[PDB]
Formats: sequence, structure tokens, C-alpha cells
Amino acid sequence: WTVPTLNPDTPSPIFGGSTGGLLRKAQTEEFYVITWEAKKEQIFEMPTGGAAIMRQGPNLLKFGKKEQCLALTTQLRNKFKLTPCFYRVFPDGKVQYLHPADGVYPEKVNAGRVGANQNMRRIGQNVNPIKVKFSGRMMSPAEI
Amino acid sequence: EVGPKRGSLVKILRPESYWFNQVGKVVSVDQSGVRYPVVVRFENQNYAGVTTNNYALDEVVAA
Amino acid sequence: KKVKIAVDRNPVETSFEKWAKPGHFSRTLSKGPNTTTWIWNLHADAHDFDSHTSDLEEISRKVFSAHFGQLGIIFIWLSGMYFHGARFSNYEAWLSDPTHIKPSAQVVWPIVGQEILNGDVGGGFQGIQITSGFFQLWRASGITSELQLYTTAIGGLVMAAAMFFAGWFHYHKAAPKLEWFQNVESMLNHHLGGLLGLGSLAWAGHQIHVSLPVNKLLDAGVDPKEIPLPHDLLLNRAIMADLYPSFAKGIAPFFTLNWSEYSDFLTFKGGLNPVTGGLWLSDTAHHHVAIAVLFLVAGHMYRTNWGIGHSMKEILEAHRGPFTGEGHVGLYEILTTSWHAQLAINLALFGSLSIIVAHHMYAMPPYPYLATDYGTQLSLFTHHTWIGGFCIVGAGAHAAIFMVRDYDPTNNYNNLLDRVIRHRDAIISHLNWVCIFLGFHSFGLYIHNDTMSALGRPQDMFSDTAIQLQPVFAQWIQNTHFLAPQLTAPNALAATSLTWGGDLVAVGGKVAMMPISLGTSDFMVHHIHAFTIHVTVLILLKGVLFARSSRLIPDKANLGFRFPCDGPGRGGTCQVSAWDHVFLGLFWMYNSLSIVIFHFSWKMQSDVWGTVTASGVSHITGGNFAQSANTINGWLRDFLWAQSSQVIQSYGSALSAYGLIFLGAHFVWAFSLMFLFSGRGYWQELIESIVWAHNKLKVAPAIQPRALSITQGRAVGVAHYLLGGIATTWSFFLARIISVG
Amino acid sequence: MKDFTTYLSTAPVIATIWFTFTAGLLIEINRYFPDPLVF
Amino acid sequence: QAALYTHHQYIAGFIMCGAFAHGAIFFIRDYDPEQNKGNVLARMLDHKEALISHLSWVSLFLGFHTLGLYVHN
Amino acid sequence: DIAGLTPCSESKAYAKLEKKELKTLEKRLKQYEADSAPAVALKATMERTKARFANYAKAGLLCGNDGLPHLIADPGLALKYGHAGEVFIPTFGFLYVAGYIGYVGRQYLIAVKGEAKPTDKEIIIDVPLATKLAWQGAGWPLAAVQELQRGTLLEKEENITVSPR
Amino acid sequence: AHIVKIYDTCIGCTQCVRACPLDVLEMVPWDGCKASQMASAPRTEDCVGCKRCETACPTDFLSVRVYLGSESTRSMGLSY
Amino acid sequence: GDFLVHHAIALGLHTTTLILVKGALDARGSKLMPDKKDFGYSFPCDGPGRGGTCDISAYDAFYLAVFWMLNTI
Ligand code: CLA
Ligand code: CLA
Ligand code: CLA
Ligand code: CLA
Ligand code: CLA
Ligand code: CLA
Ligand code: CLA
Ligand SMILES: CC1=C(/C=C/C(C)=C/C=C\C(C)=C\C=C\C=C(C)\C=C\C=C(C)\C=C\C2=C(C)CCCC2(C)C)C(C)(C)CCC1
Ligand code: SF4
Ligand code: SF4
Ligand code: SF4
Repeated sequence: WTVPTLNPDTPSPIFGGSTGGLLRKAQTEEFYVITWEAKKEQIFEMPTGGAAIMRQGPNLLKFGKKEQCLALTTQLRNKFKLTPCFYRVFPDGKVQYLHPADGVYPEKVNAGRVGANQNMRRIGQNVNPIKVKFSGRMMSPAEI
Repeated sequence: EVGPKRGSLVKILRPESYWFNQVGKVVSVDQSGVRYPVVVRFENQNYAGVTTNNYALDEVVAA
Repeated sequence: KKVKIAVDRNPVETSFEKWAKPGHFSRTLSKGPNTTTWIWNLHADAHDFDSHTSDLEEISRKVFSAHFGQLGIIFIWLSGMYFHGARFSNYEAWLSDPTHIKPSAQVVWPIVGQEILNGDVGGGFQGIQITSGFFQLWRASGITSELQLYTTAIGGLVMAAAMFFAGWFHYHKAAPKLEWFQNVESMLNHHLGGLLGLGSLAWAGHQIHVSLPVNKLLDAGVDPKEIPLPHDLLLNRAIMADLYPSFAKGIAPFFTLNWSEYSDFLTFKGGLNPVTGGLWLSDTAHHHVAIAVLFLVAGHMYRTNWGIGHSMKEILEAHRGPFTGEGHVGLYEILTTSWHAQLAINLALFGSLSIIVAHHMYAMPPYPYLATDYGTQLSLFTHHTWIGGFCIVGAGAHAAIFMVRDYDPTNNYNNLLDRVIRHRDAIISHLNWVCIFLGFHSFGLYIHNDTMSALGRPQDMFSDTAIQLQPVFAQWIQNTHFLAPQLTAPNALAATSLTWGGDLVAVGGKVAMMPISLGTSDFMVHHIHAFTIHVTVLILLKGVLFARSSRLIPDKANLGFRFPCDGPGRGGTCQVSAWDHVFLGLFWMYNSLSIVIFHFSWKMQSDVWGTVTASGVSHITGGNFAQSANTINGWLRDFLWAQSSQVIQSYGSALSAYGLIFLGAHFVWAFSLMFLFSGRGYWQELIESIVWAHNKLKVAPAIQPRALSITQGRAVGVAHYLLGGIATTWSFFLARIISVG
Repeated sequence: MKDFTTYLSTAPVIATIWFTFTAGLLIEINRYFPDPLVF
Repeated sequence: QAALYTHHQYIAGFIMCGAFAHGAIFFIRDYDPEQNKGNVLARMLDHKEALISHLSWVSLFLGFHTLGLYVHN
Repeated sequence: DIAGLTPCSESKAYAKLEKKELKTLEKRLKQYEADSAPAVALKATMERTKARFANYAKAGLLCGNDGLPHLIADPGLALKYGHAGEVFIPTFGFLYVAGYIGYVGRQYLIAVKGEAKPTDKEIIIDVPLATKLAWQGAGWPLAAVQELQRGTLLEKEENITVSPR
Repeated sequence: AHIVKIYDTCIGCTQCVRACPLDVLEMVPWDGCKASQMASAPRTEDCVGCKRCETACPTDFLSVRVYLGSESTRSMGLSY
Repeated sequence: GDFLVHHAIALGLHTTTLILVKGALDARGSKLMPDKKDFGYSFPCDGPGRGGTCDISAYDAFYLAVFWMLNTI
């Protein structure tokens, strides 16, 4: 498996434009780019409002936050059975692949993944707050 | 063969459980080395609408 | 392509098997109760027909039967009003003295001391003074005896049984197919011609043959017992020819295009009747004739089974300009397949027409001795206004429901709806700005006036004496309406209403209708009304446009139309659903309509209603609206503190019940604050403690008690808030207008 | 008739009949014994 | 007299609410069940359901009777 | 007498209040005829007023300075000065009916608890069993005291769910 | 950022991962349940705190917990 | 009148005490939130799961008790 490379010269779905598009954050902080492969032309619903028409083949779109890209990904997977993927793009031109992280969707187990933020105990086995008091900052009893 | 008999009634001893100090019917006991092999089904559902849960060997007492 | 009567025979079997199985309509409730929440759900999804099944035919059939059951309930209500007027009323006595005897149609049983409510309403009767205006309506139709009202009650009961039988028959014996319901062209043709046109023509015939001669004789001084019966007037031409010479010519002038011969019962008198105070029934009869002809003409517009007529889809597709893209493409399919969209349109226009009815009824009183009954006028205006506002909020709610459930983006690519969703942010931002601008320029004037009056600077206020803001447009329109019967209405004798200008009409020493003058206070209150209407529109339109998605939650449509929140994430997503927008719109509608009814009551009691003295007309409050309505302190002292004296001292008289309700309504409203300022987590833990107490004594029910849901808590709070506030204002208005009116 | 009796045995119908009976009994008691303040 | 009595009573009400609020803060932040094992403090949480239930019964009885007598009068 | 109050049979404000009520009723009655329904209704109300005042004064109630009766809630004062009918006897009457309703409901719940589907017996009331228990609840204090003595009235601590503390 | 934790009571039903709307959770191999899978949170920097995962968890008590922490641009879900 | 208003005062005191005491005892946890002690004294909620957890923290109990204190005073 290999990490995909963002192609900026990728056709985009035919949309007339809306007011729920990108804002100054896309030029000052970061934005997201969702790409997918469509087998045929089809009218889909935009996460920011309106109905667009996805073209046959590659399709690229820009969104303000990751939630919009994952919402469109879920819509394309559950309504048209596609395989979309998205990146986070910075104003300096840096592209960072986000989902799927390993090329395999996270609902199914995949080899090579390492569990993080996992507590090898239960909720009732957590310590009292008095034991985590007077720390460097506000620490919850579940953070340890 | 380890654990309560299938179909019996046991009491839940887990304090954080919704069915603490409540009776539930045993469904199946896993034969592996899992932490919570006993499966207990209850007639009354929790706040999430669930009636089955997995408890440990020492978390259930025969009653 | 063919309009016919499609139907299915015996689809559902008439049995009581499902009556013993609660929650059978939904798959989730069919399992049975396990928690108390289920019970509430059983009542929340009862009429939610598009949630039980996805079949449009089943939903349409259920809607049809629900309509029949509703009409049966309405017929039972009307039959009850007629029966109460025929056996527990003083209508016969009120007919002999409609200016001194108070209308009453409800008696109470002598138990636990409630007999004090049976006040002396006049005419040798003891009861409760009614404000529905049924006495005036029965007098307008020519009813002169209790036997006619009793017969009408029996007919209403028969009609109720017929409506119920029709609902049962159309649901279990002959249920129409989906293609029969989708014949909107034929449906509109029939509702325009048949229903409206034939109803107006039939009422015109009754008014010409019964209301006109009976009411003319009543206004001529004839005793109600000596007036000929309606069938007597309908059987011979001598009596009608004596009362109206045009009747001596028969129906011959109608077919010979000599309608001018009928100029004795079909005129343009205008104004009001100087004897009764209401509109001339000859003008109403002519009105109904014209309305019937217009609706009958309009009923032949759409094509049904022949070539002539129109196709609404063709007209919708033919309307497309350069600034709207495709246009109305797909709107016909939207309205012919979604009941919620049609419900939204119908509820909006219906509520608007209800408010228009309230305004037109106080301005142009059509019933005899209606304007002199200030209680009936105030109650009718307030009631119709509240019904209109509620229907408008429901329209917004169903628009949001359609946007969440029945909307499909595959059929709305570049139409008007898609473009509206595309620029919804611009729409909401501009409406928000205009709401802020109106709020500042509407409330700041009152605050500035309160400050200047408190600071001892009355010359710096916004009043007639100080800086004045005269509504020049409304005054000019009033002058144009007053001068209309001389230049633009040569065939009209008087103006449409007396509120424009001219001489006032008074009946029985009480002012029936006098001209209304607008000043600075009227300008300020009108801007207040505009601001409140704009804010209510903002909340409803925001909940409709942002129902599917938003910049905060892009998959709101997946969460449904009615859901509590999306969690405490993103800083907090409390009340993001369209249901919550309807919930907030209800409060704003209550605030708006409350200010509207307060303004109506103060303006009518200050510059219109009042007694008639020798060389001068004295109003109820003395005309203090043009001097005390420009400040909040004036509204609180002169209109709320001064006018509430009647409802607080009503104890010991026939209006004491109102005072009791005035207190009870203050309770329910405050009770609402318990469900609006709290959350279900606290109540769930408290219920857990109570459950422990029950478990200790082995009295814990099998059905686990669960606190009300978040959405249920909001609905309960808004329901109690609306009921408490509306009942408070109802008691205050009724007690005051009955004591001094 | 079994289904009809089961429907009449539901919580709202039983509550309506019971409250009507209790209210009627209290009303008739106050009717035949007007203004009872003490025993 | 009126202003002084009302001022002190409202201040006392706010201070009482603060006392109970800080008690809750003590239970969440500074309570140690292992150090307070079997004492009166642990026994308070041992039968808290009974306390809340009896307080609910007293409040319900007082509310129903006071409101009923007022509405009757 | 008790707390500076005087009996209603010897209070001037009580008689003045009765005369005020009869005066306003008679004033309202003077506007009607003699053989009409409102006149008969007003005369019936006046007779009810006279009977109510006579019965209240006959009962030995204690009136205040406002002419209205007062209730004695202290058991000692009520049983010592003949005021047990105000607040004592109705207290025991409510206790009997309250425990009656509570015991009937408790018996119905415990009876339907051992069945297959108790929730159905809760939403759909079993009229025969409920009627039998309603008729059998007349001995509720005896049954409750016998239950308390046997130790079967309460549930043990280990069989009740509690919070994780 | 918010603190997302997975406890040992996780049965590996993968319902919490599907309910996550910002791709924070995932499934890793494990040996403590029959499914031999366990939920993981390696991208907590994108979590907003909607608690949809807690709603989708069927264990009693929950196996996945969300604790509101320091708010940022990604945590507040701001498009500006 | 003094007797009745005193009963109203007792109702206000008992209800305010009920809300405050219940919030202080349920601050460390209950059946709805077995780990409320790990979330601190003040937090928004536990989300819409488990039927809804609006105003579940002890801070919210104090919040609802302030209204009863104002009403009692
Ligand atoms: C001239 C023909 C005619 C007339 C008078 C009506 C009248 C009415 N229709 Mg209808 N309709 C018609 C043709 C007609 N329709 C056709 C051709 C179609 C098929 C395209 C439909 C399909 C239709 C639907 C789907 C619905 C209605 C509904 C209604 C009622 C609306 C309630 C109301 O506010 O009005 C005022 C109320 C009254 C005046 C009450 C008095 C009712 C009297 C008896 C008038 C009934 C006349 C009607 C033709 C029935 C007579 C036929 C006979 C077999 C009994 C109303 C009574 C709604 C409904 O179902 O209500 C139950 C509704 O949902 N209609
Ligand atoms: C829908 C409204 C309506 C109705 C029902 C009527 C009805 C009537 N109008 Mg009228 N009218 C109306 C509107 C209406 N009008 C309006 C809007 C105006 C203003 C333009 C007038 C102005 C007007 C005038 C000036 C006069 C009437 C008159 C009449 C009466 C006689 C009609 C006539 O001249 O012979 C018309 C003939 C027919 C209608 C035929 C009747 C068909 C019958 C019912 C058939 C029955 C057959 C059946 C199978 C028999 C078998 C039964 C079995 C048991 C054996 C009649 C009862 C006259 C009158 O009352 O004299 C005082 C009269 O002079 N009207
Ligand atoms: C032509 C009128 C009309 C029709 C046909 C409908 C139809 C529908 N509405 Mg709707 N609505 C309307 C008007 C209408 N509405 C108006 C005027 C409003 C503004 C208040 C609303 C606001 C509204 C909301 C917010 C919602 C609906 C919903 C629904 C759907 C489910 C049915 C339901 O409400 O559950 C069952 C009905 C009830 C449980 C009745 C409630 C009884 C109320 C609370 C009592 C009213 C107090 C009473 C007047 C005073 C009594 C005094 C007391 C002492 C006894 C259904 C298709 C729901 C939905 O979309 O489904 C998903 C939804 O959430 N409606
Ligand atoms: C929002 C409603 C409102 C309005 C319309 C006014 C209006 C007025 N107040 Mg008042 N006031 C208000 C609210 C309001 N007040 C409230 C709520 C309070 C209580 C806190 C007060 C307390 C108060 C006091 C104590 C006093 C006033 C006074 C005044 C008068 C002079 C103020 C002034 O000169 O400032 C200057 C205003 C400006 C510099 C800006 C004016 C706004 C411009 C015209 C809008 C421009 C936008 C334009 C359309 C953009 C075009 C776009 C592009 C194409 C160019 C004035 C007529 C004084 C007075 O009594 O007069 C006798 C004074 O003593 N007010
Ligand atoms: C000796 C008295 C005393 C002391 C030392 C403390 C100390 C503390 N309290 Mg506390 N409390 C007290 C009394 C006291 N309280 C009382 C009487 C109440 C009842 C009102 C409360 C209720 C309370 C709650 C609910 C909470 C605390 C919390 C806290 C802790 C930190 C929060 C803080 O104070 O930040 C700073 C405080 C503020 C910024 C005050 C907020 C601003 C207020 C609302 C001002 C509004 C007044 C308004 C502007 C008036 C002008 C009107 C005019 C313009 C018209 C802190 C250790 C918090 C805590 O423990 O953290 C977990 C916590 O949640 N207290
Ligand atoms: C006028 C407003 C109002 C009212 C009446 C109440 C009433 C109540 N509150 Mg509440 N509260 C309010 C406002 C109000 N609150 C506000 C604004 C807040 C801040 C959010 C709170 C926060 C709050 C909390 C946090 C708590 C309460 C609690 C309680 C209950 C206390 C127990 C009691 O006194 O028994 C008396 C019972 C009553 C007064 C109920 C009224 C009786 C009705 C009128 C009789 C029914 C009428 C008739 C028979 C049927 C009509 C219905 C019809 C449709 C058929 C009580 C029901 C406490 C509690 O739950 O106690 C266990 C609790 O913990 N309140
Ligand atoms: C619910 C709380 C309550 C309260 C606040 C009171 C309050 C009172 N009770 Mg009492 N009482 C109660 C419950 C209550 N009672 C109950 C449940 C019973 C049933 C067992 C009694 C039965 C009772 C009797 C028999 C008497 C009082 C009496 C009194 C009054 C003075 C005696 C005293 O304070 O000691 C507390 C009362 C007791 C411990 C009960 C025993 C009586 C003691 C020993 C006082 C007797 C000595 C003597 C007669 C006092 C009178 C001195 C002087 C005036 C002659 C006093 C106002 C006395 C009274 O004033 O007579 C009219 C009286 O004799 N009560
Ligand atoms: C008769 C009389 C007398 C006596 C008196 C007495 C003995 C009393 C009292 C008293 C009391 C007895 C009082 C009280 C008070 C109390 C209060 C006001 C409360 C509360 C609060 C609290 C208790 C808190 C707690 C807490 C928590 C919650 C947690 C932990 C910590 C803390 C502690 C904070 C004499 C002879 C001398 C004189 C004359 C009169
Ligand atoms: S929903 Fe809960 S039990 Fe299931 S995989 Fe996620 S954390 Fe584990
Ligand atoms: S709180 Fe929401 S975004 Fe965060 S891990 Fe859970 S489901 Fe995902
Ligand atoms: S407080 Fe209630 S409504 Fe608001 S986010 Fe939390 S659970 Fe949802």
C-alpha cells in the first residue's frame, strides 16, 4: 500500500456555488480536500447545502473542516458504494493524508495498527480525584 | 464448565453497572481466558436500552 | 392521464383486535412498554403517519379518514353550541332587547357554591355571559326561535354521525388509490367551483330569501313572534314583493340581463346599518352573489378529462427567468407527493387569512348588534389572531419536516429551492441584521421615552407634543379610502368602513364604529409589531433552511427533524434541530401576538369604544393612548395596572371565576419555567432516589420510571408557557371587557 | 367482546371511569350534605 | 427596617446556597473514601437515597397542602 | 377561649358577615319576579346560606376577629375543648383511605410481579384482580401491621440497587 | 484537545468507530474479547466531543469515554 | 395567614435543601453517571446518550437551587 498524492488538476463536480463554501480560514489556517472515483455521473447532496453532480472518474472538492469531508465520505459510501479519501491542506502547500489512515477503513480491524489511549482497566477501577489533585494542571482521574 | 450454569440466575456485584444488586439470567460463559466471560441477560433495560452485558467470574454471585 | 375514481375494496377489516394492542402502528412501540418513556412515545407518534410506513397510499388514506373524524368532532361542537343556544340560553329574550340583555348560553348546577357564576345577564335569565357572538350570527341568519336552533343541533349531530361513517367507510370499505389523491387539477377545480362557489351561492340564496326579509322586519320594529316564518316568505311572492318590489318580477330580470331591477336587495350601501350597527345584509347578499360567480368562473381553469383547461406542471415549467436558473421545475412533483409541503403552504395561507379575518371583522362588523358588544369584538379579534399565529408557526414546522424527510436533491438540481439553500447564509444574515435594526429602532424609542420622562425632560421624547413621527402613509391611505366613494367609487354610497374617516355610528348609546386616527404611539407600536414578526420569521426560516445541514453540523438531515442535540461537542450543539427552531418560534409568536392584542385592546378602549353623552363622546379610558402608549411605564400603569382592577376584584360576583383563572393561569405559566430552565439528568437521578424508596417497600412498578426526554421537556415547557400566558390574557380581557363594556 | 373488554381495561379508559365515579360520588356527597366543614 | 431585613435575608440565602455548593465541591475534589472508612461522612453517602427520598416526601407534602389550602381559600 | 378566640355562636362579626351575605343575596333577588326560576334559585341559595351558618354555629366552632371559623390542630386542645371534629377525626379518616389506596396498589403490583409480563398488567388493568383487591383492602391496617411484624413488608439491603458511591 | 479513553470492557463491536463523525476511533487487534478487536483513539486531536461514540457503546458501563479538555479550532468544529 | 405563609416558608426551605443535598450527595456519581466524580464539579453534560443527561453535574443542581432560594426569600 502507498500513500496517495494529491492531484490539483483533478476535475470537480458541477456545482453552481453556494455561500456555505470556504472562508478566510482556508487561506489563513488550513482546509480539507476530498477526492473520490465515481463510476458514472450522479446528482449528490453537498454537505454545505445544494445539489451537485459528480462526474465520471476522479472528483475533487474543498471543505472548511474535516467533519464536512467525512460526512460527504459517509454519504458517498452508503448511498453510491464508493471509496473516497481526504487530505488536510495548509496555506504553504503542505498536503497531509488523513482518512483512511492505513488505506483500510477503521471499522474493520487491520494488521499493523497500535492501540492508543487505551486503559487496561474499567471505569469503576479509576482513582479518586484527591489522588490526582495538585498536579501540573487540571488532570482527570482517567488521564492516568 | 467453569463459571455459573447456563440458564441460572445470578446477582451482579459490579458497582458501576446499572444492574448492581439485581438478578439476571445467565446466557453463556466463554471458555477462553477473557476478562468478562459470563453473559447476563436482564428483563429490565438500562438507560441506553440494552438488556445484555458481559461480567467477570468474580463479578457475579449465585442468588 | 385519465381522471377517475380509483378505489380498493375492504383493505382493513373492522375489528377491535388492535384496540387492545397499544402502539401497533409503529414497529418500535409494537413490542410493548418497558419504561414510562414508551407511554409518552405512544402519544407522540400517534398521528405521525409517514413514520408508521413508507407507503404514500397508506398515508393518504389515513389522512382522509383523519379529516373525516376531525369534521365529525367539529360538527359535534357546532351541534352543541346550537343545542346550548336552544335550551340553556336567552336568545329569545335577547332578540327583543339586543342592546340591554347580555348574551348567555351556559348555566351551572347549584353545587359547592358555584351558583354565584349564574349572573343576571338580563331578560329573566341567570347564566354566564358568552363572547362567541353566536347570538348576533343567529340574528343575522334570521333565527327567531329555540325550535330552529334545536333542529339545527339535531342536524349537526346527524352530520357528525355521517362524517364518522364516511371516515370508517373510506378506511375499511372503499379506500381510494394514490392516483385518486394526486388529481390536484380536478381537486382544485372542484374546491374552487363546487365548494366555494356553490357554498357562496347557497348562502346568497338563503340571505336573499330569509336573512334579508326577516332582518328587515326586525329592523322595522316588528315583534319576532309576528314576523312570518322563513318558509312563508319562501312560498308566496306577495310578502317578498311588498318588502322588495323587485321580487314581483320573478327571476325574469336575471335572464333578460336587467339585473338593475334588483337594485333593492343587491346594492353598494357601504358603511354600517344605523339601527343595528352591523353591515347591510343587502350588501352581504350582493357580495356572496359576486363571490359565487367569481369562484364558479375560477373553477373551470384546470384540465381534468378534456382538452380545455390548464396543466399546473406546464404553467410552473413555463415560468423561468434569467436570474432563477431552471425555475419551478420539480415543484409539481414535490407538492403532489409530500403531504408536509402542502400542509406548510396551507397552514401559512390559512393562518394569514385568519388574522385578516380578525382585522376585517373588527373594522367592518357584519352581524347586527355586534359592534355594540365590545366583549364579543375583543374576544373574536384576539381568538382569530391567536389561531392565525399558531397556524403560521405550524406552517414553518411542516416546511422544516418536508425539508428533512421528503426532500430529495436528485430532483432539485438548479431550481428555486436549490438556489435558496445555496444562499441561505446570505438570507439569514440579512434577516438577522434587519431584525437587529428593527429591534433597536423600535425598542430604543420606548426606552428613550422612559428615560426622558424619568429624567424630567418630556420635550425630548418621541410624542405628538415633542419630536413626532407621524405615519403619513397610513394617514394618506385613510384619506384616500374616505374620499373613494366620490371619485373612484361612483356607484358606492358610503365607504367600506368608518375607521377611515367621516361621521361615527352609535347604537344604543354605545359607539358602534368611529374613525381611527394614528399618531406617534401608533407608529411606534406598528414598528414593534413589524420587528416581532421579523424575528419570528427569522427563527422559523432559519430552522427551515438549515434543517438539512449547517456550518456547525453538516449531517443534520441524518439526525432527523426532531432530535435534542448532537452532544456537548463543538462548544455545545444544544437545540440545533428544526424542532427546536419551531419551539423558539412559538415563544416569539406568543410575544408578538400578545403585543398585538394589547395594542388592539388599548386602542379600541381608548379611541373607539365608549358611551355617547350629550354633545360629546366619552371613551372607556379617556383617550390616553395618544399620550401614554409611547412609554413602557405607560403600558404597565395605564394599561396593565389600571385595567387589571376588574379581574382582581371580581371575587364575589359572576366574574369571580375569571379571577380564579387569572390566578391559575399565573401558576401554569410559572410551572413552565420548571421544564424550561432545567434538564432531565437531575430529574433522572431524583427519580432514582424515589425508585430506591419504592424498592425498599416493594412498591416499585415493573415499568421503569424514566424522566421526560429533552424534546419532551421543551415541548411541555412551551405548552405550559403558552397556556399560562394565553389564559392570563384571556381572563384579564374577558373580565375587563365584561365589567366595563 | 374480549378485545373490547381488554380495550376498556386499558389505563386511560379505567382512569376515566374511576375518576368519573369518584368525582360523581364526591359531588353527590356535597349535594346531599351541603357545606361540610367539620365532622 | 424593610430594606435592612430584605438585604440580610437575601444575602443569607445566597451564602447558604454557597455553603451547599462548596460541600458538593468537597465531595468531588477532596473526599477520600479510603481515609473516611466507616465514619459519619461515609455513612452520609451510604444512605443518601433515603435522605433524598424523605426530603422529597416532605417537600411534596408541604407543597400539596399549602397550595391546596390556598386554592381552597 | 383558646388563643383569644370566641365561639361562632357568640361572635358579632360572624352575625354581621351572615347578614352581609343574606343582604347581597336579597338585593340580587329583588330584581326578579316571584314565580320565576332565578328567584327560586336565589331562595334556595339563601336557604343554603342560612343552614350553613346555623350548622357552623351549632358545631361549636371558634371564630376570630374577622367572623370566620378557626380550626384546632392540637390533639390535646381538640380533645379537651370539644374540637376533635375539625383536625383529628378527618386526619384519621384520610389516614385510613390513604393506606387503603396504597395497600390496594401495593397488593396489585406484588400480585402481577410474579407473572410472565407485568408491564401488560400495568398498562392494561386486570379488572377482576384489581376489584378483588379493592374489596379486600378494608383490612389494610391489620394486614400492614401483620406484614410489619413478620418482616415481609420491607426488602433487604442486598436486593436493592444503589449508586457506586 | 479532548481526552478519549478506551477501557478493557470493550467487546470489539465496532459500533463506536462507525458512529464517530470525525475519524478519531479505529480498531486494533486484541486478545481480550471473542472478536479479538479493540477500539483505539490515535487521532484525538480532531475530536470535537459530540459523544456519539458513547451513545453507540453497548457495554454497561461504557467502554469509550470522552472528557472535555482544552478547546481549539478543530475541537470547536469551526469552519472559520 | 401567618400559619399558612410559615408553611410556605417551610416548603421553600425543604425544597431548596432537597436540591442542594441531592446535588451534593449525587455529585460523585449515581446510576445515570457512575463516574461523575471524574468529570469535576462543573461540566456541560454527558451528551444525549442514555436518554439525555442535561443538567447532570452538581453545578447544575446548585443552579436549579438558586431559583428556589430566590423564591423562598
Ligand atoms: C364539488 C365537489 C367537492 C366538494 C364540495 C368537496 C368538499 C370537501 N372536500 Mg373534496 N374532493 C373532491 C370534490 C369535492 N370536495 C374531488 C373531485 C376530489 C378528488 C380530486 C376531492 C378530494 C378531497 C380530499 C383528499 C379531501 C377533500 C376534503 C374536503 C372537505 C374539506 C373540509 C372543509 O374545510 O370544507 C368545509 C366542510 C364542510 C362544508 C362540511 C360539510 C360536508 C358536506 C357534506 C360537503 C361534502 C361534499 C362532497 C362532494 C361529498 C358529497 C359526496 C357524497 C358521496 C356524500 C370538504 C367538505 C378533505 C376531507 O377529506 O375532508 C373530510 C380532504 O382531505 N376532498
Ligand atoms: C342556490 C341559491 C338559490 C336557491 C336554492 C333559490 C331558490 C328559489 N328562489 Mg332564488 N335567487 C337566488 C338564489 C337562489 N334561489 C339569487 C342569488 C338571487 C338573486 C339574483 C335570487 C333571486 C330570486 C327571485 C327574485 C326569486 C327567487 C325565487 C326562488 C324560489 C323559486 C325559484 C323559481 O323562480 O323557480 C325556478 C324553478 C326551479 C328552481 C325548478 C325546481 C326543481 C325541482 C326542485 C325539481 C324537483 C323534481 C323532483 C324529481 C320531484 C319528485 C319528488 C317526488 C316526491 C314526487 C326558490 C325556492 C322566486 C321566489 O321565491 O318568489 C318569491 C323569486 O321570485 N329567487
Ligand atoms: C392542520 C394542522 C396540523 C397537522 C395536521 C399537523 C400534523 C402533524 N404534526 Mg404539527 N403543528 C401544527 C399543526 C398541525 N400539525 C401547529 C399549528 C403547530 C404549532 C404548535 C405544530 C407543531 C408541530 C411540531 C413541533 C411537531 C408537529 C408534529 C406533527 C406530526 C405528528 C403528529 C403529532 O403532532 O403528534 C401527536 C399529537 C399530540 C400528542 C397532541 C398534543 C396535545 C397538546 C400538547 C395539547 C394542547 C393543549 C390544549 C389545546 C389545551 C388543553 C388543556 C388541558 C388542561 C387539557 C403530524 C404529521 C411532530 C412531527 O413532526 O412529527 C415528527 C412535531 O414534532 N407539529
Ligand atoms: C435605538 C433607538 C434610539 C434612537 C433612534 C434615539 C435617538 C436620539 N436620542 Mg436616544 N437613547 C436610546 C435610544 C435611541 N435614541 C436608548 C435605548 C437610551 C437609553 C440608554 C437613550 C438615551 C438617550 C439620551 C440620554 C439622550 C438621547 C438623545 C437622542 C437624540 C440625539 C442623539 C444623538 O444626537 O446622537 C448622535 C447619533 C449619531 C452620531 C449617529 C446617527 C445614526 C446615523 C444617522 C445612521 C447612519 C447610517 C446610514 C443610513 C448609513 C448609510 C450607508 C452608506 C450609503 C453611507 C436622538 C434623536 C439625546 C436627547 O435627548 O436629545 C434631545 C440625549 O440626551 N438618548
Ligand atoms: C467566602 C465565600 C466564597 C468563596 C471564597 C468562594 C470561592 C470559590 N468558589 Mg464559590 N460560592 C459562594 C461563596 C464563595 N465561593 C456563594 C455564596 C455561592 C452562591 C452564589 C457560590 C457558588 C459557587 C459555584 C457554583 C461555584 C463556586 C466556585 C468557587 C471557586 C472558584 C470560582 C471563582 O470564584 O471564580 C470567580 C468568580 C466569578 C468570576 C463570579 C462570576 C460572576 C458573577 C456571576 C458576577 C455577576 C454579578 C453582576 C455583574 C452584578 C452587577 C449587576 C449590576 C451591573 C446591575 C472558589 C474556590 C466554582 C468552583 O468551585 O469551580 C469548580 C463553582 O462552580 N462558587
Ligand atoms: C410555579 C412554578 C413551579 C412549581 C409549581 C414548582 C413545583 C415543584 N417543584 Mg419546581 N422549579 C421551578 C418552578 C416551579 N416548581 C423553577 C422555575 C425551577 C428552576 C428550574 C424549579 C426547580 C425545581 C427543582 C430542582 C426541584 C423542584 C421541585 C418541585 C416539586 C416540589 C414538591 C412539592 O412542593 O409538592 C407539591 C406539588 C405540586 C405543587 C404540583 C402541583 C399540583 C397540581 C397543580 C395538581 C394537579 C391539578 C389537577 C388535579 C389536574 C390538572 C391537570 C390537567 C391537565 C388534567 C414541585 C412539584 C423538586 C422536586 O422534584 O421535588 C421532589 C426539585 O428537586 N423544582
Ligand atoms: C406534632 C407536635 C405537637 C406539638 C408541637 C404539641 C404541642 C402542645 N401540646 Mg400536644 N400532642 C401531640 C403533638 C404535639 N403537641 C400528639 C401527637 C399527641 C397525641 C399523644 C398530643 C397530645 C397532647 C395532650 C393530651 C396535651 C397536649 C398538650 C400540648 C400543649 C402543651 C404541652 C406541651 O407542649 O408538651 C407536649 C405534649 C405532650 C408531650 C403530650 C402530653 C401532654 C403534656 C404532658 C402536657 C400536659 C400537662 C398540662 C395539661 C399542661 C397544661 C398546663 C396549663 C395550660 C393547664 C402544646 C401546645 C396539652 C394541652 O395543652 O392540653 C390542651 C395536653 O394536655 N398534647
Ligand atoms: C429551643 C431553644 C434553644 C435550643 C436551640 C438549639 C439547640 C437549636 C439549633 C440549631 C441547629 C442544629 C441549627 C442548624 C443549622 C444548620 C444548617 C444551617 C445546615 C446546613 C449545612 C450543612 C450541614 C453543610 C454540610 C456539608 C456538606 C453538604 C458536605 C460536607 C461538608 C459540609 C459540612 C460543608 C435554647 C434553649 C438554646 C434557647 C431557646 C430556644
Ligand atoms: S462501542 Fe464500546 S464496546 Fe464496541 S468497540 Fe467501541 S468502545 Fe468497544
Ligand atoms: S466524542 Fe464524537 S468525535 Fe469524539 S471520538 Fe466520540 S464519536 Fe468521535
Ligand atoms: S445539555 Fe442536553 S441538549 Fe445540551 S448538548 Fe448536553 S445533552 Fe444535548
